[PDB]
Amino acid sequence: NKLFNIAQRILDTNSVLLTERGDHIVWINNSWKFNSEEPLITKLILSIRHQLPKEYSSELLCPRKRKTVEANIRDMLVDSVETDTYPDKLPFKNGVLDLVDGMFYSGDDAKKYTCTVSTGFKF
Amino acid sequence: NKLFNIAQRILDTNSVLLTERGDHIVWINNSWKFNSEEPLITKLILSIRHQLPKEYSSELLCPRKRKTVEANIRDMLVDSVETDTYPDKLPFKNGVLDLVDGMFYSGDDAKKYTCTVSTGFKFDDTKFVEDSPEMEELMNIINDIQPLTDENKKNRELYEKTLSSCLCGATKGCLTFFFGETATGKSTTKRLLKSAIGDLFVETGQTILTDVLDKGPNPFIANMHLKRSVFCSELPDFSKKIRSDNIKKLTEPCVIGRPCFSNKINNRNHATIIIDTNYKPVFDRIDNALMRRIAVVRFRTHFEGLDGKIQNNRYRFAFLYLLVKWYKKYHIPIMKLYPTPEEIPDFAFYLKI
Amino acid sequence: NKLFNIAQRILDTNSVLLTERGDHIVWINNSWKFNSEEPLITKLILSIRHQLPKEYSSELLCPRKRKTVEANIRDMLVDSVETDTYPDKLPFKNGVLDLVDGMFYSGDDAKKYTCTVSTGFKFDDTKFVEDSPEMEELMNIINDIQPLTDENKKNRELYEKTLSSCLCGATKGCLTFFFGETATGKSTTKRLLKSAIGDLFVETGQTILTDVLDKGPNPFIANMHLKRSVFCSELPDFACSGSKKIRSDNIKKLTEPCVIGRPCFSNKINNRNHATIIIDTNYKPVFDRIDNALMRRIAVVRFRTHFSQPSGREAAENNDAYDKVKLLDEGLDGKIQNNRYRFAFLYLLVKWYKKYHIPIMKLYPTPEEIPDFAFYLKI
Amino acid sequence: NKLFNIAQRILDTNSVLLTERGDHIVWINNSWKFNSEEPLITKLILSIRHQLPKEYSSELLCPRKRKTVEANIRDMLVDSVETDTYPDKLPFKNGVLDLVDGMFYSGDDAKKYTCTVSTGFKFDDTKFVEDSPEMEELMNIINDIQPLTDENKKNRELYEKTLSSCLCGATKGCLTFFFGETATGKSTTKRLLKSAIGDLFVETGQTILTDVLDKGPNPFIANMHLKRSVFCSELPDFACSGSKKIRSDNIKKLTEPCVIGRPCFSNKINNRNHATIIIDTNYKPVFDRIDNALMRRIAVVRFRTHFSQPSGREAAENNDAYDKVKLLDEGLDGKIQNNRYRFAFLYLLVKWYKKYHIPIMKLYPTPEEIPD
Amino acid sequence: NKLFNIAQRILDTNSVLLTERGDHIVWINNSWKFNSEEPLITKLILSIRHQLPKEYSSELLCPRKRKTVEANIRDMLVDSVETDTYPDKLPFKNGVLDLVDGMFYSGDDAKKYTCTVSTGFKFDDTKFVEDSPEMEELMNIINDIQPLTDENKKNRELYEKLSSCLCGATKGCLTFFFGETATGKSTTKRLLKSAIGDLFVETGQTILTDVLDKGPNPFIANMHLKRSVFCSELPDFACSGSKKIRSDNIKKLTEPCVIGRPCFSNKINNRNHATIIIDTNYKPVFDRIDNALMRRIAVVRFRTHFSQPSGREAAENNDAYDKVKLLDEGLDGKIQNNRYRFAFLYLLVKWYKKYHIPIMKLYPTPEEIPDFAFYLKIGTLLVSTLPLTTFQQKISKYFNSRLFGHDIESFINRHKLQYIFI
Amino acid sequence: NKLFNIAQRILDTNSVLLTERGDHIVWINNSWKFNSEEPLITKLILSIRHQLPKEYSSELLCPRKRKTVEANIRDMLVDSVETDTYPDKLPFKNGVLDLVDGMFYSGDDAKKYTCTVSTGFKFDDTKFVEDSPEMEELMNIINDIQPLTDENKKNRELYEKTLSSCLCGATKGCLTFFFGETATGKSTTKRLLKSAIGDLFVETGQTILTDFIANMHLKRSVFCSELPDFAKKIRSDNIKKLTENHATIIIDTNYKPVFDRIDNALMRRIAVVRFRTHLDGKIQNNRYRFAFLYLLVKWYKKYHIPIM
DNA sequence: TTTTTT
Ligand SMILES: Nc1ncnc2c1ncn2[C@@H]1O[C@H](COP(=O)(O)OP(=O)(O)NP(=O)(O)O)[C@@H](O)[C@H]1O
Ligand SMILES: Nc1ncnc2c1ncn2[C@@H]1O[C@H](COP(=O)(O)OP(=O)(O)NP(=O)(O)O)[C@@H](O)[C@H]1O
Ligand SMILES: [Mg+2]
Ligand SMILES: [Mg+2]
Ligand SMILES: [Mg+2]
Repeated sequence: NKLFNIAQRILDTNSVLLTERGDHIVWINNSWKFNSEEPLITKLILSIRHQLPKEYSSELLCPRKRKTVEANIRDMLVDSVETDTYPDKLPFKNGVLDLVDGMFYSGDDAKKYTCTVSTGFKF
Repeated sequence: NKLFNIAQRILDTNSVLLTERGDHIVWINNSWKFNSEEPLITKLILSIRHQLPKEYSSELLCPRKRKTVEANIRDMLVDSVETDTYPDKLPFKNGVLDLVDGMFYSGDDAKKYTCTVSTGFKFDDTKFVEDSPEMEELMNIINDIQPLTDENKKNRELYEKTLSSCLCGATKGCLTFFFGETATGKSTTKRLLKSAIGDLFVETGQTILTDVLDKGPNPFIANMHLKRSVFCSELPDFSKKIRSDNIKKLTEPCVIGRPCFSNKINNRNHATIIIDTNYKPVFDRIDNALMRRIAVVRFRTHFEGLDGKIQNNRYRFAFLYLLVKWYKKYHIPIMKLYPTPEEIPDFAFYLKI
Repeated sequence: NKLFNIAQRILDTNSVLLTERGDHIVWINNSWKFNSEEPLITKLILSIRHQLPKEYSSELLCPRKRKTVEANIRDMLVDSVETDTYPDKLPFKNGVLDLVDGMFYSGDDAKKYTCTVSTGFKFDDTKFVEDSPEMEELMNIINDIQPLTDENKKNRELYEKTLSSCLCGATKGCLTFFFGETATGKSTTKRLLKSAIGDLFVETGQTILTDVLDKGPNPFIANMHLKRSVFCSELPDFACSGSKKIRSDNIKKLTEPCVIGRPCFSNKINNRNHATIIIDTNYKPVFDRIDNALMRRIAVVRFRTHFSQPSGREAAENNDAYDKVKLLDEGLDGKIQNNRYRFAFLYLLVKWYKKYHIPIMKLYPTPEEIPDFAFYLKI
Repeated sequence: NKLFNIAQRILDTNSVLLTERGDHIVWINNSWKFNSEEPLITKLILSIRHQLPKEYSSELLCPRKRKTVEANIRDMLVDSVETDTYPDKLPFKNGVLDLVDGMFYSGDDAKKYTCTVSTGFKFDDTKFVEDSPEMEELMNIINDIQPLTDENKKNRELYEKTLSSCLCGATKGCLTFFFGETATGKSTTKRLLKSAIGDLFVETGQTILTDVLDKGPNPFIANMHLKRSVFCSELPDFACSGSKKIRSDNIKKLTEPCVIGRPCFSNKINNRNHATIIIDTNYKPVFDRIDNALMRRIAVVRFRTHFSQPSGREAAENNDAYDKVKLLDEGLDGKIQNNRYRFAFLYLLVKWYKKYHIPIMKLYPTPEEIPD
Repeated sequence: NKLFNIAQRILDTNSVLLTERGDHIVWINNSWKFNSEEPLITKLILSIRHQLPKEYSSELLCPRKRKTVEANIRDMLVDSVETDTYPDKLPFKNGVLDLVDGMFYSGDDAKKYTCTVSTGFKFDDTKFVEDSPEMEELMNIINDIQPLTDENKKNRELYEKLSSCLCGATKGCLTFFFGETATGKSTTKRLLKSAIGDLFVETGQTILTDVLDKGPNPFIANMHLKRSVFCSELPDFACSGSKKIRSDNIKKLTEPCVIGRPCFSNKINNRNHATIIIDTNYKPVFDRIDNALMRRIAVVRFRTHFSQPSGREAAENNDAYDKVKLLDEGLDGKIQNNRYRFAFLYLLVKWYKKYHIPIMKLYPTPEEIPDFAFYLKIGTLLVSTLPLTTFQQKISKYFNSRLFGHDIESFINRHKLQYIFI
Repeated sequence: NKLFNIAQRILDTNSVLLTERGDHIVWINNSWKFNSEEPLITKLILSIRHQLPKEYSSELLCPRKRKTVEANIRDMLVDSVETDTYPDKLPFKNGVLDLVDGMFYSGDDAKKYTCTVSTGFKFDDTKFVEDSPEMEELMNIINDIQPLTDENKKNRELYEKTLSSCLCGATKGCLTFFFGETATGKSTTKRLLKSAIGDLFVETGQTILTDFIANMHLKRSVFCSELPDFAKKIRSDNIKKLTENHATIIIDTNYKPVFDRIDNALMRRIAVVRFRTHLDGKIQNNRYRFAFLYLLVKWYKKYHIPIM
């Protein structure tokens, strides 16, 4: 119940996505990472506990409960999404510059463009 | 007790099935999905909790109890079932299209047909009408590749029949040859067909035509399982020969071949095989059995919008309407592909002598 | 204690057996079944809970206690048993048919025959009847493919005997060639047999005929274990084409009771051979070497009736590879694919079994129909 | 404490042993059983509970508490044992037969001989008799296959000696070829031997002759470990058509006490050779290289009696590959499959074993019967 | 707390050690043992419980508690120790024998030498006596195999210098026991296997003809810390058309470390202490001849035939034998019964004492390999104007090309000329 | 959470670091151990017990709680760090040598330099001295293998400049062909260098260029040898990636080098050092080791300073 | 993971 509520609150931030190949991508440190190379979902669960209310933060300091929240999260993800399809973009290490206005969206808006490759310098 | 009751109630909806090939299939999001690397049964248990009483639903929130329910369900499935047994049904990502009536089913009506494959895209019921300028404009590329003259009636009818055959989930007794020059309409037809049926389409090379099917892994033949159309696109200028035994083996309902690291050697053949040829083919051996399995569609109409509009999936639900119409036209009541052994120069002498 | 009592009661019913292959076989839904990667003991424990006292049945609703009962059961099984030792029993999904007499056993009577293979479908007593509208059509089809004339008597008898040998769980001493020209009905027979016997039928590639059978993993040989019918199709023109000849040693290895070959990721190299091997062809076979041993293991059945379309009716009556020309039926493959003549053909096969398996059924060679054997026949 | 006492009492009966190959063997049902996929130690713990006091037997009905006893036992076994060191003992499911005495041992008498292999069936003392209705049939069949004539005297003795080598658990320095024309009884002898000795018999492929033996995993050579009989069949005439020669070095590695080769997913590369290797052939073998070392390891037994149907009776009388023509029997094949002549053939093998162990038994080559 | 105290007390006994590879070696039954598929630490914990207070021994009867102590012990082992650093110590199942001196150590006196391998059998003092009929029979057998004559003096000495199978150090040469059939080459192998037991290993021919990689190679991984490696049989490299011996494997089998790991293991490095002996009826043929390869090959020849009475005439009329004797059919069974194990061990120790003067090393014999004949003459004739035709006629003026034709053909063509005659 | 508080204080020591390879490095026994098997974080947790409050130390005696702390620590490491950054440091198996400065940062002052590859042997300063016989025992050697005489001046400068180059933790983009004949002393160089940098020195064959690349990471020197005359070839498409790699690639030959195809860009990445002046048991006995170490350090504050 | 496959 409480852990399911915590998993539901995390699921509302769209920080974890499922790809068609059969893997998960996690939005941590302002970048879309990949699983199958060290588990990153529990790292995200531990790093997001500040946004959750106070009674939902002390529960996430327990490694076993974080695994329960992870198991809950992996069950609510049923629809797959594609990665890096938008042809007019230029990712950077603070966001993704657009290709028409010259605008450079960062942070919350940069999460919409699910990109795994990048230029390599700040902006 | 209570978890066993939940598992029994879930099993009554027939949402989990055991297959002949040895896999589990689950009905999630208007599709049948295979249990091979992800825990789909627990996902189904979590999703289906809204069709349960208020006392059985507040208990499926615990991941530990969902595993118990899954374990109970796994012991209840003892008898396997057969899938993909409806040749006149077209599956999508959201339901099944009936090629006879034209009706579309999306939910509990779609799960009655156990289709494990799909086109890979969503169906649009608003552009599948007849009207609208899109369809009226699509009668300008087809009518240009194959004109509507009196000298081209038989060839165009054969072309339409061959294109219609890609909608049927059944075994075809002939392999078709698209014979023509460059930029004559063959690639446009290939791209339109790929857009219209999506993931039910496959491109191969020459390993299935010139080589031997057995004796080792053949990943390009086990990939043709339950797929409705296969294109042999890039023919080298014939080098290895056609090896008529291979084309004979590609006609039977069952095809022998195994993937890498696998022991399964049987595949179901529902594919319309079309070979794009620019030069006269040469066969290892020509006999009456080879004559009975070859058809030729010839492109003899020499010709930048028609390069990205097709790639943008613009003619996706317009070409599909034409395919359904031609499907209806050529089922009277059984559609059968017939050979044309006179349209091959190599078969000229063998007919008389 | 209580769970041990449940396990002991389950063991007394002899519903779990250990075979001399490492497998555990269970008796669920009137059939012996096993799965290497999906152990079925807990499924049997769940299914058998209605033959126990009501206090012992509730405890079996817990998945964790079923595992305990399974662990107790696995420690009770020490000795192995031999399976598939009755050649005159045809196993179905819901019972066993006795080919000697004709009765169907659908309970503990079918349990004593430890058959680990089956047709895959249930047996229907209302269609294994003989007189039916479907059976009359089957007689017409079979009579068209193999007419009952005086010049086709021996060929028709060999055809019937080869077809009826597919119901027997025993090692056969010959490989048969269904030889004929195009559109002579030698695939209709194959489809009819596949409909009749179901999962007791298998198709394999030509590599079992032309390649070495034990150079690494060979899934095309390990899939013939306990199968009663193996089909090969469309060998190439060995003469007017550059093709690999058959190999006389493979033919001799495909006749022995035990065949050597292993699957991928497996250490088991022995397979039981219970199969009738049929190769359907448009050309006569060509071998590496001809000797008396090879000429003793091969039989040939001829197909000489052409099923054509009105256009080719005149061209067919002139060709000398055909003895009769009949109009093609375009709605026949669909009827076979829907298993319309499944039980009529099963009844026909059982009747032929009765005719030919008295007292002992044994396949015999037909060396006179092979041109490659001509020279050795001259002397 | 209490489970430790149970484990200590179990280990005092010497019912569990650890072998030099790092493997666990358990004495169950009058047999030394071994399997790495079965829970044999817990099986023994469950089966041996009747020898324990009543306060301990009821403690062993829990699967969880049998695993504790199994762990306690596993921590107690440090030393290793040799096993399979008696060549004059034939093991069965329910005991061991003494080939030099003829006496069957059961219980703790068979436990002394640590045999980890067996025929796979139970020994019946009412059929191991020299006077049966089946013995006359078996002698008739064998005398038909190998006649007792003056012209056939060394061949028959070599046949008997080779067949009786399959009872000895020792390394043998010769390979034998059963050579003959079609329908001469070469497979009937193989089937009779397989019925007689059961699981001590193995059939393998020709890849152990014409290929390398230790390049990657090779179950075809790894399954011959501690087997007393290996059969190969259908040599593909390495003379006329395109073919691969046998390999002279492969023959020499098959006569060594140890054979190098490993199974799948296994680190064990040594196999102990106790096998008589027999190859059924219609043509004489052809080798890539001929050497004096190869000549010392080859023996040939010839089959020259034809079993034919009456229709083919006339044609067999003109073939020089045959010395006698006899009527074929179609019930023989099915009767052999039903293990009708199991114990009669076993008695014959033991009787010949006593005949050919004149102190020691040594297989000898026949170099004169090879065209090469 | 209490289990941590038990682990700490067990650690102070120095009965568990960690090696550089990462192995855990335990001191049990007066021997150092390591095994990745055997619970050795819990075995030691169960065995050592009698050296602990009474209140601590009761805690060690529970297998669940022994695993906690094992985990605690595994967490305190942070430093690696070097093992098998004494070449002149022969470990048995119950102690260590000093080869240079002859004293047998038992208990804590053998624990000082961290010998992690063993013969597998106990050392017997009453059989290491040199005064027994078994010794006379063994000496007769050895003298039959390798006669003590003047013409065999240099070959018998190389045969004796077998005694290298006792040294726990890297050997820089590979030896071929080359001979005709029935010459005693397998009898020596069986005697050595009986004498040294588990320090002897037999592998396949793929270590000489295949490529050594990082993949799972049990045939290489099973040679770790072994003092004798035998490879039996070698095909004829000309008439059979088989794979030749790769020259790069000869270099890698001489280095102190070899690359190869078992299945389901990450131990990629193996320590090389082995004498490599190959039993042959044919002399080796290599795919690439060079000066480094010719420095690592030695050949011992067997020229005594043991034959049955029928075959004595042909044996005496053969140029591959110098002596013909009668075969003994009971010797093979006696050797398998470990009858000459300790007599042969004593003989090997006596030979070991002879060839340490004070350092023993193996010398190659390049003149016994026909494959090396061309390179020796070129090396001793040439030293690294001069027309090609002049060089051709000068080099063919003395040598005959009836056998060395392709050799000079390849040397002139492939190896193109700053070369001056001596 | 007591265990989370314990894991907080262990991360405020920088004893566990995450690498871009996907693994962890642990500072245990005064060495940045980097292992993909065996539990190192639990070993560190048990060892760091004494630097923790009294109530926090009793909790770490349970393996079950140590594993929980390990899981907590592994869930808090999100950002990777790079190892082996400083180029002027010599990792010895006691610590780190600060080349351009003179002092050995012995045991704990060498944790900021996250070096993962060492010379494999200990280092001292009593024998690493600025004088004493061993300094002159090889003066004759280093002066007769390579003299100067104002005619072999630049040759010797390059000789003992590319020698000192095998002390730099930065890419040496140059392939100096050690020309000369036999017995000129290029094997004395070979044995003096194996006795200077230990496992930081690697040997190879002709295959590196004529046609041993995986195990060249942080390798500070390669000394390909035993080469036959080419007149395969140098395969000129190799130097493009060969010099693109923390090693000074030294090729010593007894013959003339012939490249596959010389262009206007090929003769800009090749150096040469000639030996126009054409021990063992004592040179392999590590008699100098630290003396040759000083010789290299001496040549380091030379030409390579302030840039090479 | 090893085998299988290259
Ligand atoms: N008794 C029958 N009456 C009418 N049509 C029939 C009959 N038997 C078979 N056919 C049809 O005849 C056609 C040819 O039969 P088929 O089994 O394919 O012969 P085939 O020899 O295998 N052809 P091929 O593989 O090229 O040699 C098929 O369309 C069958 O449905
Ligand atoms: N000193 C001996 N006295 C009597 N018999 C002996 C003696 N040494 C060896 N033998 C026997 O002689 C036979 C041949 O010896 P063996 O060890 O097989 O030589 P081999 O070289 O390995 N044979 P091969 O593999 O063909 O070259 C065996 O039966 C030995 O037991
Ligand atoms: Mg057909
Ligand atoms: Mg036979
Ligand atoms: Mg030998």
